Amino acid sequence: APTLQEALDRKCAQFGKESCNSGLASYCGAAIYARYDKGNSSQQTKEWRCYIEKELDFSKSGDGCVDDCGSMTSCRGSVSGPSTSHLTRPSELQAVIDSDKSNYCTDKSEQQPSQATPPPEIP
Repeated sequence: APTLQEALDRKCAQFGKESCNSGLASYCGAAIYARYDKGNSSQQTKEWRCYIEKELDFSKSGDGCVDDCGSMTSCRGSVSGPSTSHLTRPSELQAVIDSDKSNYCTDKSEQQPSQATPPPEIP
């Protein structure tokens, strides 16, 4: 993974497609992503879970990702309705965040790099 959030997607590939390996048709050949968002209806409140693209909504801005450092950054892909094809491993996602932060972490170059990078403060 090039960035910390993708190491999450990678963590996600290890749980998600693990379920796929167990027979879960959903993750089977699916694109699974790490999204700190809501799960199933009864499984609300955002926690790091593994959501296959099936379950995310890219019409939702994913203010539940993590940037290169473990801070929740904004990137399109978030649970619109109750997510079914998902794995709540918030301990494990935030773990590779914590861990792979050694593989990617900036001193907060302002999360969500949409180019330009204008200083959000006037001295």
